[PDB]
Order: sequence, then C-alpha cells, then structure tokens
Amino acid sequence: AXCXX
Amino acid sequence: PVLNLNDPQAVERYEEFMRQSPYGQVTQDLGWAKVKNNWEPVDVYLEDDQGAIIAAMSMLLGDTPTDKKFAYASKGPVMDVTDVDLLDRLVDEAVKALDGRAYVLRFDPEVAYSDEFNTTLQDHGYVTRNRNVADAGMHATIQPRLNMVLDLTKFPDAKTTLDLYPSKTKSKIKRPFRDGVEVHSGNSATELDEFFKTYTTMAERHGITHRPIEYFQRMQAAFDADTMRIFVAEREGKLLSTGIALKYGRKIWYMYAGSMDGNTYYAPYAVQSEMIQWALDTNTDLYDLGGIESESTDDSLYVFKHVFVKDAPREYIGEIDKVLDPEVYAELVKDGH
DNA sequence: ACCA
Repeated sequence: AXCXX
Repeated sequence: PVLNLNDPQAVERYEEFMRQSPYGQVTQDLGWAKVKNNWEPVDVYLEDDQGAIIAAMSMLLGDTPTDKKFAYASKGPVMDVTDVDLLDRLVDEAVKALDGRAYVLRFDPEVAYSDEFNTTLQDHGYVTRNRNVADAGMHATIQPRLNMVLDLTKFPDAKTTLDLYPSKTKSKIKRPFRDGVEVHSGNSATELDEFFKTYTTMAERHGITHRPIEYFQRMQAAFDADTMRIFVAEREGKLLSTGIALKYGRKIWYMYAGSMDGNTYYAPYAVQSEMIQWALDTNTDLYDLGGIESESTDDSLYVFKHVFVKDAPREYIGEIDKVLDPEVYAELVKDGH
C-alpha cells in the first residue's frame, strides 16, 4: 500500500 | 482476439509484439502475471489486415468485497492510446474476454495529461481519474500520476552519467565514489538477499508497508539479467544501499530501493549513477525514477529525485475506467467530488 | 533528515 509497482 | 496462455507459439508472438513496441511496459509483459500470482490474467490483442499484432492489453483480475472482479491493465494498453478509435476496438475485445466478470476495466497508460485528451476519453464514455482526484494525494490512483523521468535523447553524445548534469550535481554524484562507495550489479539470489535487507530496513524506518521476498523472487524468475538488474552499493565490505531497475521498451525504471541504518555515504546517489549509466550503455531513451506526490520542496520524494531530473515531472492522464457494472463502480470508486 |  505504501509505491504501486 | 484473446490470448490462449497454454499455446506457446501464440504466447511468443504476443511477447514479441510487447518487447519490440515503443509503447511496451514491463507491467504489460506476460511475466508480470507471474509476479502478480494472486491475480487472474486475461490478455487480448488486435491484428492488422495481414494478421500481425498491432495492439495488446494484458489484464489482471483481482477480488473485491462484491461478486465482481476488478480488471486492471497496469500501464497499458500497449499501443498509441491517443488513437482512441483503435483504443475502443481493443477495449471492446477486452470486455468480450472479461465475460461480465468485472465491474470495471481500468488502465493507466504513460501518456501525458491534456485537456483535449481527457475530454476525448470522456466523450468516448470512459471515466477518468486525474486532476479531479489530485487532492487525495499520490495514492489517489494506484500508480503515481506525477513521475520524474530523465529524457536521455536530449543528450545524444553523453558517454557517462556525469555528462548529463551541471557542475553542482556532478559534485553530488562524485561524492559517494570519492568516499569509497562501490556498486556491483546482477540478478542472482545473492543480490536479491542484499536488496531485501535494505528494503525491509527502509520500510521499518518509515513505518510503511513492504512486499514479501517471494514477490521479488518471482520477478527474478520471470525476467533475465538483461531486463532486471539489482544494483548493490557497499563501502569496504559494508552493505549500504541497493536498488532494482527494469529495462523494458523505451525506459529503464528505478522500481524499488532501500538503505541500511547509519552512515551511508550518499550511496543511493552512486546507485542512481550506475542505473543511469546502464541506460546510456544500452542506448535507452528514458530513465524513470518514478512517482512523486507534488512538485514541491515539501515532498521529500521530489527533493531526492530532482537531483537527477531537472526537467518538470511528467504528469500522466491517470486512470481510464471502462465502467461495466455501474452500481458496483459507484460503491467501490469515488470520483473526487 | 528523509535520500523510498
């Protein structure tokens, strides 16, 4: 959830 | 048509299109489904009149708290998405393949935001998520919409990373090397273990969430050493910083990174310098440092990445949603009003 | 300071 990827 | 994942000849033809397209993205490669092994893959493509692939979309289907799936084509589709008539044809093929199982098909291509493009997409029936949700921050969208991208084609004769930078930045980059930092790179289990140590340490330092090692193991199994590379910075046998970069299509993308606690001698700058050098050595158009929250000195992501990207961040069109079940879409997605 |  946090950087995407 | 829909891709039969059990037909290796069809899969290879799809992969050849993906790897050779100027619009190719690692998150649209079929290896990305092996990384995202908790998602269900569904892939579609279009052909020209001679049967050659001209457009492709790799979708991953995830669960929701409803009876419907979330269909997501990360940084896809692979084609010129501003050619909206062709986009509609590919999206129609994707919708046929979803067979009513998803409430939305979302795609977030790396194409610049513009008013004219946003208006066209809305005119074609899509719901867009960009400037209307910006107040919710970086995580308003799944991937960051603002990205720090270094365009290396502006420097056709650059031989080394330092050739891209003003003197004041040359000094910042030289500093870790002068102080004894050395960087090696590879895509073996050894470098992955070193990365994972620094990555978990970073995540604990920031109180943020972090992926299990098996995620990166699947990525290392899916992508070879010409595609995925882990860069590891050390000083006199001490592990300091690492980063993972993926080369695909027109860009090398700095994806994950971390540093150990204590003194690190600016080792992250040495990692960046070597990752950029990889881009120069392979004649790659772009080096993408990834997302920021805002173009402000208050954002520490921007401060760090601005050392290497002096141009303005690229602002993308954001999320493009083909709404399929509007009742579920309204329950699960907010429009920023 | 952070240097994701």
